[PDB]
Amino acid sequence: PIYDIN
Amino acid sequence: EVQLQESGGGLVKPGGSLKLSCAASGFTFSTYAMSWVRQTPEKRLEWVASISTGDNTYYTDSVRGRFTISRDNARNILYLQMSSLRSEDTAMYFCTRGRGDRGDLFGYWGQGTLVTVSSAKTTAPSVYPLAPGSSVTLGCLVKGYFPEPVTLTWNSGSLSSGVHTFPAVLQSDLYTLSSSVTVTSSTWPSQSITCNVAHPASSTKVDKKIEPRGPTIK
Amino acid sequence: DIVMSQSPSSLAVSVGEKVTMSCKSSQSLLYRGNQMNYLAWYQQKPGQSPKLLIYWASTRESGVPDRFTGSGSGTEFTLTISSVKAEDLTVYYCQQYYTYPRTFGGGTKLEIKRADAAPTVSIFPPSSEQLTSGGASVVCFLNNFYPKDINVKERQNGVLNSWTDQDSKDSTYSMSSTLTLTKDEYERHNSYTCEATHKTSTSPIVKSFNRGEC
Repeated sequence: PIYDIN
Repeated sequence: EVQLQESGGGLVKPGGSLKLSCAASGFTFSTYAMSWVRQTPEKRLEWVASISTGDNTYYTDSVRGRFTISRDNARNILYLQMSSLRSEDTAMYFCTRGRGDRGDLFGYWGQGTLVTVSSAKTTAPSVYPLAPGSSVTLGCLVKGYFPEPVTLTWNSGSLSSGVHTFPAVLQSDLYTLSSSVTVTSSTWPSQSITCNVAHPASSTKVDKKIEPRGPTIK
Repeated sequence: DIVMSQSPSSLAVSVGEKVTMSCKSSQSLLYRGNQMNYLAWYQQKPGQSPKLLIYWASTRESGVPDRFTGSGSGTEFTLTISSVKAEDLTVYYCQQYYTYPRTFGGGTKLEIKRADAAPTVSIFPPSSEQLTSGGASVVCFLNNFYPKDINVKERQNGVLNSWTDQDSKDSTYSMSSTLTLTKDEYERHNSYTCEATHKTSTSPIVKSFNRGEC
């Protein structure tokens, strides 16, 4: 659960 | 082979006292006139004091009596004792050596030591790492610290270009600095990247490894 | 306290063109006894200490690019840049040593002209360690662009900012943007954006995120 890292 | 090094700067509260020192190397220290020039945060320059080869001392009007310029020809050091300081003294202070051997003409300068004079306490910084294509960019942020001088590096100062350290911005008596750095996507995670920050006043060196954000909640 | 004065404080030259500074004096610095002018020039690349450029109002210091020349005399001196490079980005000062209370001019800054560029934006949510200690701050990084005039941004109330000194290498600027906040208030919203409005961009350029915790 990071909402898009990359 | 003509080096000059400021020392002993930092911070004192209004009315206190300081003694800047400037160590020299690479010339017969005695046979040259020397000076001190400060640069206000306005970025305007101001001559402070000069001293000839015959120990004659010369000062500007704003700092008479308070500041004292002195030389030690035995150890090749040039001091600037600064007692009873107004807020006008808040400036970056350089030691100079005479360009020739006749006068005080500012030919060779040191790097400059910072002297901020205010009441606020010496507070250590807070180094926060920043983490998120084809070429990634990591960041580092330094919040809450007060004197001015801090030195942010990357991987113990091994990083090339792409770095863009931004100047500190004081607000409510706490400087706040940030910095960027860009590499390739194939260059990061695999290779470690650490944001190092030095804050000489609180006498702290802080290293912060830049790791990607974690898939953890509750 | 002899007063020095320099003409156009700000400038805007391009590579290869001519540049001329002017340093006016409030008292003759030319001693008849030696027929010598007591005035010098200095260059201070931003972030460094100044270096002695011209002295005796004409002599170039040993190791100075020969594209610099200093003429004028008495109470009106000048510094000449024939073919300006990109490494010559700074401000220039003129000193007098005819008399004590040694004085410097107000200084003449100079911008350089390159082709307009687009700002690379990169946005970073607050660190895991910042929220735990209380407070949180968003950051977006504007990097490498010729027009230092660009507005970047939905309620921007407690923001900070910072600018680089124009790159001596590639004649470009950069910008930070510290959207500071607290811990709770960061969680109670979700509209986090950084848009740019440039000299090349009324059709804008953005870089945003939806909060990592959603």
